[PDB]
Order: sequence, then C-alpha cells, then structure tokens
Amino acid sequence: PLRTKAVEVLQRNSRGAFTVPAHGLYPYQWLWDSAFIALGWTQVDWERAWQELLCLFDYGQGPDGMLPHIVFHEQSRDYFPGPWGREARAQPATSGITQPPVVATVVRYLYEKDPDRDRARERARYLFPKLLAFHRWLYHARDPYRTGLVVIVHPWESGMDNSPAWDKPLSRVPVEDYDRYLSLLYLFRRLEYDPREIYRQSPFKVVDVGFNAILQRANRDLYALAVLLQEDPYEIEEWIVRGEVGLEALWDREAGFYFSWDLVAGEPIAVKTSAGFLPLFAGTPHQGRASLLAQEAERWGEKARYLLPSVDPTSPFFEPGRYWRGPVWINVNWMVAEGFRDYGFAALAARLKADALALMEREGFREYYDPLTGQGRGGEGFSWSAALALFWTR
Amino acid sequence: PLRTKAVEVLQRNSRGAFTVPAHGLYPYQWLWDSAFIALGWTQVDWERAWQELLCLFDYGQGPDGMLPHIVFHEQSRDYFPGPWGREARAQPATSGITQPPVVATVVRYLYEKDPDRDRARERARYLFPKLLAFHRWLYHARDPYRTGLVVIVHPWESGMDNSPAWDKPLSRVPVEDYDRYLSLLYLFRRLEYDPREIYRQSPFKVVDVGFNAILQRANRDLYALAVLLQEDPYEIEEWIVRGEVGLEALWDREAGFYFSWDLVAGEPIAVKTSAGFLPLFAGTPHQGRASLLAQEAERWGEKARYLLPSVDPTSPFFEPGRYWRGPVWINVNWMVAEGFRDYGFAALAARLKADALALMEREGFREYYDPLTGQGRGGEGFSWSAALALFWTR
Amino acid sequence: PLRTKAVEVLQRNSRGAFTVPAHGLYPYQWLWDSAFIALGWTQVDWERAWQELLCLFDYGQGPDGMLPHIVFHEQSRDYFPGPWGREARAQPATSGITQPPVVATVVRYLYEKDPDRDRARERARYLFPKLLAFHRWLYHARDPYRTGLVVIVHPWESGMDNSPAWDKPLSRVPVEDYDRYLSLLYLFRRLEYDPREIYRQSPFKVVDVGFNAILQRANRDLYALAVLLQEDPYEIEEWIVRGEVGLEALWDREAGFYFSWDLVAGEPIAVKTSAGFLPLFAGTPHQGRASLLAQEAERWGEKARYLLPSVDPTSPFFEPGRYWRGPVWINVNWMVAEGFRDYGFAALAARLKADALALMEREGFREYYDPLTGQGRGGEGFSWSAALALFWTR
Ligand SMILES: OC[C@H]1O[C@H](O)[C@H](O)[C@@H](O)[C@@H]1O
Ligand SMILES: OC[C@H]1O[C@H](O)[C@H](O)[C@@H](O)[C@@H]1O
Ligand SMILES: OC[C@H]1O[C@H](O)[C@H](O)[C@@H](O)[C@@H]1O
Ligand SMILES: [Cl-]
Repeated sequence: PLRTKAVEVLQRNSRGAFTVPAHGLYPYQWLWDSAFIALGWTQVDWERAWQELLCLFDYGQGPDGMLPHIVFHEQSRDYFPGPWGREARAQPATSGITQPPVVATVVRYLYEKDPDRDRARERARYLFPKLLAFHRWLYHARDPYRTGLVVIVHPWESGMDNSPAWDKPLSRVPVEDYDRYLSLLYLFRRLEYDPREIYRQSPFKVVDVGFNAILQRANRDLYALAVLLQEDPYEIEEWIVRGEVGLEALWDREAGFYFSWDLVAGEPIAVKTSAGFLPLFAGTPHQGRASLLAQEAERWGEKARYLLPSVDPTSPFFEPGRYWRGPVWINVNWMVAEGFRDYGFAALAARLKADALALMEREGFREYYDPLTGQGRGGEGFSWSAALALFWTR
Repeated sequence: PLRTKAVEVLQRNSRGAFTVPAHGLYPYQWLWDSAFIALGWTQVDWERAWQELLCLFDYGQGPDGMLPHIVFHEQSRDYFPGPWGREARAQPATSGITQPPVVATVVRYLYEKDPDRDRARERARYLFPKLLAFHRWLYHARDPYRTGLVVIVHPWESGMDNSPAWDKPLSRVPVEDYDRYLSLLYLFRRLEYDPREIYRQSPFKVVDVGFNAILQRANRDLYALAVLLQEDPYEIEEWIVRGEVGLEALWDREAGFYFSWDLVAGEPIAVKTSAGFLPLFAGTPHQGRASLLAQEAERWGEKARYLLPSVDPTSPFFEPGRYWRGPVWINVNWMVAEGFRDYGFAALAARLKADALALMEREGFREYYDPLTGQGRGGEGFSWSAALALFWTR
Repeated sequence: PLRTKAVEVLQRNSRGAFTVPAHGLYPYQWLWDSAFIALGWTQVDWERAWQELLCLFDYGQGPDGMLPHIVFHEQSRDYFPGPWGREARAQPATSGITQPPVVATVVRYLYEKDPDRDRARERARYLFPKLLAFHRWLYHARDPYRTGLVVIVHPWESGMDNSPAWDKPLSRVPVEDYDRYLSLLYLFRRLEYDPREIYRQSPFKVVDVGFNAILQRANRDLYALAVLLQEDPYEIEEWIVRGEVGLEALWDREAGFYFSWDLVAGEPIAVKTSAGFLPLFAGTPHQGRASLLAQEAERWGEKARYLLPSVDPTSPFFEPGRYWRGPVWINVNWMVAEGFRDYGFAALAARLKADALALMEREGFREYYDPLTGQGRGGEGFSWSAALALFWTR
C-alpha cells in the first residue's frame, strides 16, 4: 500500500543525510525536492527529516547566503556532527542558480511538530540564521530595487523548467531550448557570477508568480519562527510588507488570473499555468479573488480527468504528457490544495488530494501524470511524490 | 447603434489631441474626463488615446507636479512632437485645483494593451515620472502629516460637485452655493496658492472617500507600471501601505458603509453616496465588507429602477434629477461594477453594466440619468459616457 | 426589565467618576471593566461615560504611559475639574501589571457619537495623547524587538485569569495557582519593575491572542481618532502594519484556529479558547479564515446550549462553571459578535447577542454563565454585563 511503498522509495533514494529525487540518479541533492522530501521523512524518522535540510545548508550554502538548486555531492553524507568547525572537510561543487524557496515553510513545520522539543529548538536555532541569509540573498541579488518581487534569471529556477510561460522570454536568449539554457549559464560564468551584472545583463529576467508566491509564504513562516525563537524579525517584516504588494500586483483582472511578468519585454506573460494558483498558498488574495481562482480550477476540471494540470487544458500550449506543459504534479497539487483549504474551498482541496492519491495508488510514485489518462510519466521512484503521499496522509 | 454613435461623439468633441467633455463647450480639457475618454479612444486609434493624456500632462502639469482639473487651452492642440524642449511654445492658463487621479490606472491599461509595444514603452516611460510627480504633489500638498489620506479643499475636487456629503462642510465657508465655491477660490489666491497655508487655513477640508479610493487604485497601478518598466517604486510603496490603512479607516461599522470625513468638524460625514462604493475599485475591503456593500447596493435597487444612484434613494437628500444628488452616472457605474466583479459579485457587476448600457441606448450619451425614469440629463454628447460605452463593450 | 435594571446596577456600583466591577467590592477601578462600562453609561449620561475614562487615566497612568489593571482608589472620585495641575492632589496606589487595551476603541465611539460636539472634541483631545502613551508603553515594554506582537508577563494581564491556555506556562513558574500568581508579582518587585529585566527574566511570557487582537483593534481606532483630530499618526501606523503581520501569524492552519504563543517554551499553545475568535474584532483575517472560525463557533454550539463558551466544549479542560474554563462571558460575546457581523456572519452575530441577552434576562447581571444550564455565576450586579446589555440594545 501507499505509505509503506512510499517509505521504500525514500529509503532506496537515501544517500545518508540527503535523498536523491528519483530512482537511477547520481548522488546529487536538489533544493526544492529536499524540502518536500523532509516532510515525508517526518512520517519515518524526525532526525532524518532534519538531517535532509541540515545537509542541504551545510554542504550547499555560500558565504553570501545563496542556496543552489543542486549540490553535487558525488557520495553519501553522514549526519551533521554538531559544532563541524574544528576539522577540515570537503565542500562539494554546486550549481550557480537557485530554486523555489519552500524551505522555511518546511522548517517551521519541523520545528512546531517535532515531539522532541529539545531537538526542535537546537535544529531550528541552527537553521534560522541560514534561512534568513538565504532570503536575504534572494532579495539583495534578485530584487536590488526593493520592489518586493524577485526575478529568476534562468527558467530552471522556477522549478517548472519548460513551463509554456517561459517560451517567449527564452526565445530572446542569444545562442533548441537546451542551447538557450546553456547559453544563459555561459553568460553567468562569463560575468563571474556577479549578481549586479547578471541582474543588469541577463537576457532572461522574469518575475515568476510561483517562485514569488512560495517565497512570500516562506517569509510569513520565517517570521513566525523568528517570533517563536525570540530572534529579531526586522528584515523579514520588510520582505513581508513589500511582498504582499508585489504578489498581488501580478493579478490580471481582465484574465481573472495571476501571471508571471517578463521584465525584459516589460509585459505580463499572458499564459495561465498551475503556478498562478500559488498565491493562495502565500495567503495574499482576498476571498473574491480566491473564488475566481476556484472557478477557474473547476473550469480546468471540465476538460481534464485529474486536477491540477500544469497548464490550462484549453491553452494552445497544453500537451498532456510533456513535463510542465499540461501534466499533473504532486507537489503543486499539494501546495494549491493547502491554499484552497485556507480560503474555505474544502471540496476543491479534497479533490486535489483525492486526485493526487489516486494517481499514486494506480501508477506508483512518478514525476508527473497525464491529466487525461492518468498515465505516470518521467522519473521512477520519484521522491517528492512519495514524500507528499506520506505527509498528506499523516 | 451604440459604438458607432459613441465614436461620432468623441470625434465631434475632439480638439486635436484633447477631447472636450460635452457638446457645446469651449475648447478646455478636464482631468478626470480625459482619463475616461482615453479609454474610449482605445477602440478607435491607440495613438489618439495616448495623445489625450500626453496633452493633459504636457500643457497641464506644473513644476511641482500638480495636475489641474481644467486646462484652459482656448484652441485645438497638435500631437506631442516628441523630445518639444527646443522651440518656444505657449503654456495655457489652468485651474488651481485638482480632480480624482484615475489617470495612472488608465495609463497602465494603455501600456499593457497597446498592440504596438515600442509605442507603449515610449509613451509609458515618458508619462511614468509625470504620474509619479502628480501622486507626489497630492501626498505632499494634501497629506502633509503622512496619514495615508489626502484632503480636498474644494467640493469640485471630488468630481462630485454638489454631492449631499459636502452640504454641511460647504455651509461653514464664509462669504447660494456658487458664492461659497467662489469664496474658496478667492481664499486660495489670497494665500498665493501656498499649499502649506491653504491646508492650514481652508474652511473646507474633507477626506473624500471617492478621491481617496481612486488614488489608492491608481497607486496600485502606478506600482505595477514601475515594476514592469524597471523604475524605482520606493515612493509608491509608501503611499500604498499608508493608503491601505487610511481608506479602510473610513468604514463605519454601525452604518455598514464608507463615509467621507470632515476634518474641519473632525467628524465622519454620515451621508451614503455612490462614492462610498469606490473602495471596491481600490481593492481594500475584505470580502465580508464587500458583501455588506453588495447588500446595500441591492437595497438601493429596491427603490431605483436603474443602478447606481449617486445617493441612497431613501436619503432625505435624494433628488432624482439633480447632478450628484441622486442621478446615475456612467463613470461611477463602471468603476463600481469593476470593483464588484473583482470581489466575485458577478451578477451585481453585470446589472450595473446592463443599466448603464440601456440608459445610453435609450437616451444617448448624457451626463447623468434619472434613476426612477431613466431620463437623460445634463450635458449632451457627453464624452465619458460615450467613451465608457466603447470601453465597456470592447 | 433589562435596561432599567442595568442602569440600577451601574448607579449602585458608581463611586462618583468610576464604577466598581460588581456588587460588594472595595472602591477600586479596573482597566478593561471601566472601558466596557463607559459604553453602558452612554445610555444614561454622556459626561458620566467620559468621566469613567478620564478617572482611569487621571489617577491610573504613570509618566511612562503605563495603565495598570487596578487603580486602588479607596474612595469615591469627583469629576475631572479641568486644567488639575494647579492644586496638590492624592495619587492612589495602582497594580504593577496591565490588562487588555480596549480603551481606544471605546474612546473613538464616545468621540464619534457624543451629541455634544464641543465636549467630544475637548475630551478626545485630552485623552488622545494619553492613549497614545499607553499603546507606546505596551509596545516599548512588551515588544522591545518590534515584532508587532506584545507579551503578557502574568496570566491576569489577559483578563482571562485561569484560561486553560495558561496552564502549562503557569506550571513553569518557580514558587496552587495563587502561589504562582504571587511569585510572579514578587519577581517583578524584586526586579524594581524594570521592563527590560522583567521581559528578559519573567518565567511567564506569552503572546496572548486576545490581548493582541484587542490591541490591534484599538490601534486601528486610535489611528482613526488621530486623523479626525488632525493629530500626528506616525507611531500608530507602525504598530498597525507590524500588528497585522503579527496577529495573522497566530493562525494555526492544521487546527483551523488562532492560538496564543508561549515564548518561554517557544511553542504555540494548542488550546482553543474564546480569545482565538477575537482577531475577527481586530479585522485581520481574510473571509475564508473568518468562515473557518464561523464553522468552529457553530460546532461549539452543537455541544453548548449558550454561545460562546470560553473554551471548546470538547476540550479536556472544559468545565461549565469555572470562570474562564468553559463559561460564557458577556464582554467576549459582544466583541466576537461585533467581529462576526463585520465579516458578514449576521446570523451567528445575532445568536451571540440573543444568547447574551437571554442569559441576562433570566439570571440578571452576573460575571459568567454556565453554557449548558445557563446558570449565572461569579460576581453579582456585574457591571460590564449590565453595561453591555445597555450598549448592545441601544
Ligand atoms: O527532480 C529534480 C528537478 O527535476 C526537474 O528539473 C523538475 O522540473 C524540477 O522541479 C526538480 O526540482
Ligand atoms: O465634465 C466636466 C466636469 O463637469 C462637472 O463639473 C462634473 O460634475 C465633473 O465630474 C466633470 O469632471
Ligand atoms: O472584574 C474585574 C476582573 O475580575 C476578574 O479578574 C476577571 O477575570 C477580569 O477579566 C476582570 O477584569
Ligand atoms: Cl477577504
């Protein structure tokens, strides 16, 4: 059954203190995957859940606070030995781009719910300044004008690599898509990874509604952690107040949806994707706006057997089997269901959960699912699917 | 039919680059009229739509950023010749008071929807600092204590000249109404139009819920324009955060409505007018509050054939034919319908539109309408009625 | 009948310019009682209503702005003689702890509704800086890190002395409950009432959702008073913006309720009390969240004859007759009904009122009521019950 088999997936993908995202992969750790995965481990071993994230920060984070989307461990890792600072160690290679910052929301959960309160305090106090340094890096590097919104400089940073929202922005990248993904990374290295220059010169510069909604939720949860731990919340309050203005600005009244914005073109990207629901998870809309989203989600359910497709099924870009261009994803079902529940849309949240769980019962733990047939696609033994099966049924 | 005849009205009232508010009038340009009118021109000629507003700013705006409610052109105007700065030109007389600042909301629309993206960028980048200087003037002159709310010092500044809300405040103006309107203007000139002295000494000093709701919506839209154009949003964020506190303060829980405030008396003005619905257009209430407004609007619909009367039909001040003391206005129907739609009140928004359109089909394009009989009143070939007929049916 | 008998209670408990909370008590004045009581006096004598609060501030408030929960008058007081500063007078003993700051909300009501506008202005201008100094003391003493949330250092400060929420926090206080209440006060005196040391060292340190919701409502109302009186709102705006973030942080999504937080343990206190409804009175939730509260209140109504019990009737701590551990309280019914009404929950607000009024018709004016039988309990001729009977039926 679901939970036992989900544990088996997590154990098979474990490399000591981190979990690979899927069967077959090299021993590398991914940023947002590890955050969702840690939620899974809470249903198995609380220390192991904490260790997932200690490992991400301990081996991943730079002196400027940046958290990379991949840590290239190339080996298994032991648990954090504690204050670490008194022996020499190896620092692995990492990527030079980031991913959606759901981590603070996870750490708040682990802190609040760990039945071992001494451990909870020790781990949260250790992680708190590291989280704070990561949010700080995001704002300082990616919102240097203090707009309240951060930019992504590479489509991979959205976590939604080939979202049809990125098609037009990607098309302007001078050197079919892989060539443009690689050209961006070549530009960043050519610019010595200088945040000021790359923000100035990147030919891809997008305010991603997903990344921002996730960051705003995380800001709220980081604030709560700061108050509970009696840490100073000064910087976090600023991000919250600006971010509330920023995220709501992305609502397009004529479309009745939230859009990502293309700052190179200076235009909203008029493509409705599952990311546009994520401000519900941030908690920024008013109820009328949430109700218009609920109506939209139900309309998508008129054309797809399983919610929530990654793009509007009536979009000319909708393709039922192609990664972020139509298929259902377990992590996004979970965030969006959480958001709908928060706004009182209990039946719609329940449907999102029931569809996620049915897909995993039928097909096992896969990366994404065809919304028309329910066919499992992509990676096998896909860790965040397994982890969220465990968490959602706790 | 409606749209062709609406175009004819706009063309007949055109004076090159600006549009007079109605048939028969001198070649003068009005501030809020021109903003609504520009929306109309989008259905005819996008450049002409932009030119309406370029003309308002180019001939209207002072070195301190102030936009006057009237620019006394006394002649037709040519399109903006571009960087203008290298030849001498004439600067017309203007009024010394302002009007509701809906302009930034219009400019955002023109920017986002112009099919010519090069033109959109050129025009919006040109107008952005001018808009910003106007909002700045409003706050610095009319909210010197940084409350988040601006005062009007003359009833005309509300755009709702004889609203029954102004009766008591107007009655204290030392020298029947025209005498008091003129005395205010004499005071302002006597004080050399010094904003600091006039704020201190004006015997008429009102926080108008309409003006403020319109300004708050415009602040939100100016923020979006700043982010899209990669302009610095620093000042605008301050106005938004303070303005959200300010506008919501105007809600009176016992009345279940938003009231303008009389700062000379230090009291809410307990008169329910159509302006009290406008915080929906600003997007500040929560849904419960929006629902109480929807209930009120429906209650007004029990006594008036056509929504939305400018005053509660059960008010002792309600008069079905007298300007802002009862009659229906197309611009306010439009803003309020927009607001209700945003809060999910689709049927009520639809009714507001259907009533506005029926009145214009039956009576043509008039300034205001009797809510009991539907009789057209006031100006003929009334431009914002024609313009919003075009915009609302786009 | 209710109103005449309520007046009789207030008159019998009057000691000149202040009202004792109940029949039989020494001539002492209580902070939150006097605020609710002043609302009662508006239905009898407006000057007497103002005098209640003038007396509280004039004899109660320190040079640092602190308002104590008890002023130990030991005698009756004459009305405020006006600018007071030119003769010597007696300054009574006061307690060294505070109570929920509902006062600014009351003063706003008295200001707006006094039919004597000259008196209203004189009294409100006199009280405004004193209110402002009290809110300032609260934030500076009890939120020295500028979180937006204040702590209580003694359970009595919540006004909900034996709320089951305080059980675990109280249990850590080194020296059955009275011994721990007294030990806290001994600590404070040992620390010379130094706010910095007591915040640092108190073994009881709780973010009370009730106190904070009441303070946030009061901040909003103090802002409105500042704007109406043309006072400077600078400090108040800061408290409002931070407080909106703080109060919403207390929502627990898994429980669907607002919890107080224990800052010594660093944990939410997972006990659902009537205080958790009070953010409705502050106006901070969105409607979805208000709807989840309405659902919870209705669920409590499935097990209790009378709403609103002070603790969830299904709580293991629920006891129908024991002070704040189950019984119905008139003041909390009133605040929560006010809040529900604001969010459009008209039937639920009406039920709260109908239950409060039925209990007082049947049992007279008592401190609290058994939610299962309706039996009156605690003090007799309980002033805030009488006062809110008068106010709620005005
Ligand atoms: O599984 C690791 C990564 O694989 C793919 O790139 C997914 O689109 C991305 O969201 C995920 O984080
Ligand atoms: O048409 C120009 C002006 O005419 C009247 O004064 C209207 O009340 C005002 O709103 C409008 O802007
Ligand atoms: O009546 C005076 C006081 O008595 C009790 O301590 C109540 O619990 C408290 O809320 C009240 O303020
Ligand atoms: Cl809401």
